[PDB]
Amino acid sequence: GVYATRSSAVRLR
Amino acid sequence: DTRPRFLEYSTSECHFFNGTERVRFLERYFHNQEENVRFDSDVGEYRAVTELGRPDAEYWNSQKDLLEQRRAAVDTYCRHNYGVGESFTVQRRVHPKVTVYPSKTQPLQHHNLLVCSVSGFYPGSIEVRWFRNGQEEKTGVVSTGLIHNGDWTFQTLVMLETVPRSGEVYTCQVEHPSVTSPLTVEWRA
Amino acid sequence: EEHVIIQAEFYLNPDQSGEFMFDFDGDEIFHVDMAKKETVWRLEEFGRFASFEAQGALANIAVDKANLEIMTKRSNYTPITNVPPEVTVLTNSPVELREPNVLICFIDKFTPPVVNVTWLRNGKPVTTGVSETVFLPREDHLFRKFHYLPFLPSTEDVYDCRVEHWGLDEPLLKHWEFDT
Ligand SMILES: *[C@@H]1O[C@H](CO)[C@@H](O[C@@H]2O[C@H](CO)[C@@H](O)[C@H](O)[C@H]2NC(C)=O)[C@H](O)[C@H]1NC(C)=O
Ligand SMILES: *[C@@H]1O[C@H](CO)[C@@H](O)[C@H](O)[C@H]1NC(C)=O
Repeated sequence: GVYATRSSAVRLR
Repeated sequence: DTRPRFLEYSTSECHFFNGTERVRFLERYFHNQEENVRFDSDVGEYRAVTELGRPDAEYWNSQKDLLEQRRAAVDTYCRHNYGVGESFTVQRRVHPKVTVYPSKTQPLQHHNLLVCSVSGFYPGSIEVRWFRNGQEEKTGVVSTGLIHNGDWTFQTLVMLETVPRSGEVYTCQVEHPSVTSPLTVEWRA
Repeated sequence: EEHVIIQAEFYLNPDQSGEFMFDFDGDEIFHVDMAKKETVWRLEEFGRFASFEAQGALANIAVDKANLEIMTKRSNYTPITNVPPEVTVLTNSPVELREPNVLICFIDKFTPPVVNVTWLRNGKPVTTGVSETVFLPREDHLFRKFHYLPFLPSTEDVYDCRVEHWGLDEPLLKHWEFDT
């Protein structure tokens, strides 16, 4: 199987 | 090098109870060791941990698509990854190796310390007990505590302070999830 | 809880160092080699049972880098406070003369995740067969790290793990020699 990444989000600029 | 350092750190935790029956997802954002915003699947929205994280909690909470990505994470991320690694993580079992050797609390005096070395085992949970002539000895026991070797194995030393008399048989007894009957090692004075 | 899986990632300035890793109950499953852009499994056999798209890690690191710039401005360029590590040297198993063993140097409870570690044999730097981990997460958001040195136990040889960290005034040496 393939590990899934939790995709981080960019903070407020 | 005395230049100031600046560290941005983020974790996402998947907590499993009773296999995958109950799962909690926790996303955390840190700056210089200070956690400033998090998403807790118990809540289902971002919450500022400190004032510095409030702009992002508000910003991310305004993005419904991002929120629903996170709300599904217990399924699409936690339960998924649990299944992926289950065979070599959750089901990983390595039997402990048990040996006993004598030592000293004081170099100039006689051997008065029996060391039960329990090593190379996985998972971490372990129970070690000392017996003298088939009777459990709870007094004078000291340990390293559980030592992680950083390589998917653990060890511990469990020591009994005692004055061995001739004919005495000491037993180290070890319980661990890899066995359904205790491992024992005897040491004779 | 029964188990915890943690994905942990960071980006650090001005070093421009980044790391992405997965943790299972305190052990590393894998990390991503940023240079080679490849998944590095903690135990070789893991790679036969599972896989990972390293590009997802690289993407997260770029986000971490962007978030760092944003946070550094917001905090008015407040620098991280150095927390010096605790260091422990131990062996993989009880020591027997002329029986192959492994020295373990456990570096714990520190930040930032930057350290210089040297194994010393009789005061001399040794690199033969040494290995190490990346920076591992803690529940208190400080870091852990392991270094390893295979060796043949003898009565003539003494060892030290020497650890340098910005939170330390001088290098920290932890000693090992044969217990008699
Ligand atoms: C680890 O060692 C390196 C190399 O000795 C240190 O980096 C050096 O820092 C000095 C200033 O103190 C610079 O003049 C050198 O150019 C650096 N070497 C490089 C960039 O290769 C580093 O500070 C040490 N790290 C820790 C945590 O002590
Ligand atoms: C940064 O400086 C501004 C300007 O004084 C101030 O309003 C703000 O509170 C500061 N932020 C922090 C985290 O100290």
